[PDB]
Amino acid sequence: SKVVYVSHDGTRRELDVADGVSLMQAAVSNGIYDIVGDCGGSASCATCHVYVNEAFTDKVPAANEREIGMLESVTAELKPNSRLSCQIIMTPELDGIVVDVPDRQW
Ligand code: FES
Repeated sequence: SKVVYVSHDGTRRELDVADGVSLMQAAVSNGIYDIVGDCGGSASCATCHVYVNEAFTDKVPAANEREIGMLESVTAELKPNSRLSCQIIMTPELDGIVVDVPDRQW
């Protein structure tokens, strides 16, 4: 399934992500270092922060308590559509989803 990562400078990168893989795993596995899973993907850091395109913000599963609490630690601006990419798990239903990588993760 397709996932589009948009850098701060507008650079777009499209990856084919398998079912069950998180957006953080796909990013780090394909050189999108601007996203770094410091904690390893267990919602214990905020370095995998991304902005889910408003066209998918209400499709993807809502953030749980752990994520909501960890989001307050993001270094970039915390927007309404801010999410931790390690919490977004790919499925065919998310094909075409677009996420913007923040200017910084620290
Ligand atoms: S990789 Fe640590 S919260 Fe996502």
